[PDB]
Amino acid sequence: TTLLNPYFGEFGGMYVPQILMPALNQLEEAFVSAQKDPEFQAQFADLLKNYAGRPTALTKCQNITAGTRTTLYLKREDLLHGGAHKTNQVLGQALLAKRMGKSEIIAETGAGQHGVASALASALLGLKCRIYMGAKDVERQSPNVFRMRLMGAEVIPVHSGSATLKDACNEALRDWSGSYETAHYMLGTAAGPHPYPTIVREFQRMIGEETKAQILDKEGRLPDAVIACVGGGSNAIGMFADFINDTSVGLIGVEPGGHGIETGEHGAPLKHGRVGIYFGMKAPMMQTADGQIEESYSISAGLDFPSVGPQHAYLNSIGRADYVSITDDEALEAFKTLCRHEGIIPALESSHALAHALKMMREQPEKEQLLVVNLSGRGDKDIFTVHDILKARG
Amino acid sequence: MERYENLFAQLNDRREGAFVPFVTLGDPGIEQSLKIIDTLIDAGADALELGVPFSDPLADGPTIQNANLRAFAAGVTPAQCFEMLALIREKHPTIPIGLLMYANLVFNNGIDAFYARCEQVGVDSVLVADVPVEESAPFRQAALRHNIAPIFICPPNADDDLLRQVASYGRGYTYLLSLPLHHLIEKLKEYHAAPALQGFGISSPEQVSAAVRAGAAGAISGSAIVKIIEKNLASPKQMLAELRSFVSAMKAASRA
Ligand SMILES: [Cl-]
Ligand SMILES: [Cs+]
Repeated sequence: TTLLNPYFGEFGGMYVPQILMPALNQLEEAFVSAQKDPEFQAQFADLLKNYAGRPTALTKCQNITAGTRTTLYLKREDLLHGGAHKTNQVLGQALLAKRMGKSEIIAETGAGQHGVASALASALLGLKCRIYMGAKDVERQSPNVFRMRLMGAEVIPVHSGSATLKDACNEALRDWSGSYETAHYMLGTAAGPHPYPTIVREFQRMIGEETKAQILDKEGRLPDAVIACVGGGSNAIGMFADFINDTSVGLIGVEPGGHGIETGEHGAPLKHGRVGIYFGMKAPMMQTADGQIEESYSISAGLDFPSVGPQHAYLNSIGRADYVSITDDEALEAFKTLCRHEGIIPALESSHALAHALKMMREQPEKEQLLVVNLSGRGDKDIFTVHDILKARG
Repeated sequence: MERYENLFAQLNDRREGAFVPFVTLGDPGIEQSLKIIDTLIDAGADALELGVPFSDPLADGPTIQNANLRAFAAGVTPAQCFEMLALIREKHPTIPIGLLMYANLVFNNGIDAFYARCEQVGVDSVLVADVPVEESAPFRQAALRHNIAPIFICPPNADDDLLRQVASYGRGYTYLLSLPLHHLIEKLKEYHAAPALQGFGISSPEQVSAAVRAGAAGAISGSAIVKIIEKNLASPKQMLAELRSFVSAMKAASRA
């Protein structure tokens, strides 16, 4: 059947139309052999080092923790080429596509960051790239659409359904069912049918590997907790993976709380959704009582995925990792604080992680604790959104 | 009840193939849908394949995506579909009725509970579009426990191990998507699979005749019927007359 386990406990699987199963089996086999292939590993490491900018810095915050016993470090995936952690895994997947003899790339995108990342990896490696985007998201992210077009990607708007990310996830699958002979489906997060939750984790796991070596170098000990926001789960599982067996290290994922869990307008499926089956996996998701799939809501477009990676649902169930939520307002405050005190503009996505670290520090200011936040991207893309909200308030 | 065995037994003594229209339940309204289905049967459909509107039908093309949107606009819910299924079955005791489902609607209130409810309203078979045979065990076990036939799609890219799983696991009929066609039918009857219905791009009477002559027990028109509904949304009476003319023409073609 498969070479690797498609399930994490009870979550995961390969819930796709029969016609896509050979494509997933081909992909899993190519991934397993790429992972045992020193030549592939060296090409991948070469691209990450000399093209994307790895290793990224681990910055000790100077000012933000003043008057507490917290020491806060930031893993600076905002300094990665493209400005977000997504770049790591699209380079790996593009090298995989070439290894399989594929020449075309399919990708879905909502906020546009995965579409930009897939377009730049495709231009670098000589792959023709077509990108599906919900027409609601096309209208609202015309900067990112221009970027993709500058990089030679074909952008295709989706009006099906609610014309957002989830409906882009569907039309990419339809395309790939016909075109997988020559096309690779470059999924954007650590979710979907096996083997994608495993692949995206392994192509993001250097975040945690570097963090561990960097924190041991600087502080001589492992952190008390590493904290990362969770839209689909790729940046969080990439930070977590190398600490999973270090059972003294807290693992904290932060889901978007939106206007508040109690309002119903949030994007926290792991803690406040319900297990269902969609997008090729059994996982917690945003759904109605009838079993229809809703959208997440968050101020940060990048946490818009209405489900969550199945390895996260597994880690939660066994108690290895804890998951919390942070509202729009808490994230906005963290955005402003990092700007004013450290001179770093964080992505509104990453600001949810930082906001929870600030909560831990402020609620117990005499607790000694060593925290690492995964700063998954930079916030230049969010300054217009933040500006308008702050004008509308005063 | 074994409606499929009875259907095929009579069809074979009359050397006919089966003609099976697909239609989305509640498209474009609940009452108009109920009249569309009564027209399809009366014009000669041998069985029915019915979709329950789902938010994210990732295995469907645009014609069915729009059919779901029309039904959602009409307020159709899974519960209202089951109410409709009980009515249809009350009017038409012998026609086989198959459901095309997505896994989340089957999983939502419990897999076993879903198949119990199908048995209650008299549904004969269930195809779950996004459950491959490799993941099917809890679905087909629940189906068999409630006397429901689990339907599996045999795709064009099928290898031999898939044919053996499809032949052992399926009941009622095999859903054929378009390796030479004639060879697929022969391997399937070699492995004693449920009778194969060809279901890829069946649009004209000539395609129905080709499928039967090629060894398939019949044909499913998977979207040509929904196109007729889409074409004629403004004129309900022209909609039913076009549906009547098309279905009787397609069903005449199955008489080889
Ligand atoms: Cl560097
Ligand atoms: Cs989420």
